[PDB]
Amino acid sequence: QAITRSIADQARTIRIPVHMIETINKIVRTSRQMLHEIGREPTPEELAEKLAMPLEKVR
DNA sequence: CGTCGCGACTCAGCGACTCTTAATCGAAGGTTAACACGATGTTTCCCGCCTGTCAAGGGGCTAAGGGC
Repeated sequence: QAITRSIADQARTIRIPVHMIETINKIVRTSRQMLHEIGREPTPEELAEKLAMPLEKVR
C-alpha cells in the first residue's frame, strides 16, 4: 500500500493523483485482458463502458 | 664482530576526462489488491454595478437667404 501510494505520485514527473493512477491501472488492466481474451485492441470509447464509467472521463 | 629490532624509502598498484569543426529527418516502449467519509477544489446561474448603444426631446451656435 505504501509503494502503490508513493509510486502513483513520484513516477510520472507530474504527480498524478493516487486515484487517477489506480484508474489508469484499471484501464490498462482491462485493455490487457481484452487483448488476451476478446482479441484486438478495443477502442477508447469502448473502455469507458467496459468499466461502467462516464464515456468522456475515459477519453 | 655478525645480525636483527626498528624505522623510512621510493616503487609499483589502484581509481579517472575527451573524442574536431557545420551538416543528412521527428517522434519514440513498459508496471497492473479494494473501499470510505471528509476537506478540497470545479463548474453553472444569478443577480450587482457598470459598462455602451442608439434613439427621443430640447437648446445654442453657426450660417444662409431675404428685405430696406
